[PDB]
Amino acid sequence: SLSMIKVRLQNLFDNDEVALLKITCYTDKLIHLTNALAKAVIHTIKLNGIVFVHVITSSDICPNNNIVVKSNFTTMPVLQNGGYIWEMMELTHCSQPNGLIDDNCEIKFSKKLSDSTMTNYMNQLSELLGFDLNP
Ligand SMILES: [Cl-]
Ligand SMILES: [Cl-]
Repeated sequence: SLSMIKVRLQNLFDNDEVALLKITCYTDKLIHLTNALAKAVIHTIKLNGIVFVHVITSSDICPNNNIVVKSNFTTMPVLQNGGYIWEMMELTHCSQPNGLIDDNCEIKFSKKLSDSTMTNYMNQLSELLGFDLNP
């Protein structure tokens, strides 16, 4: 009853920096996870061993954080402490969802903010980076 997804990512401020996000969830929740990620901005925070992955989605259903059974975040190179925003380059559904995964990050789902200050921030950032964060 478990499914596994891996998402390949590249840093919008430095395309040489890449990351892999692996998530396991119950198969009946998989559709909510993929729909959420399809309409999502990916923002991460790192302070030493503590890593937070923010999935900020414009999907109709923003899933509950409890749909994640395990999550792993690995980067190349190893990143300095700080905050990051990522482009999703690839999404893969994996055979053998029960395989080993080192649980080393916390996933936080939230809804995109309709507030005009945040909208203006996301639109100007989109123009700076040449990538539409608010399509
Ligand atoms: Cl949707
Ligand atoms: Cl602003």
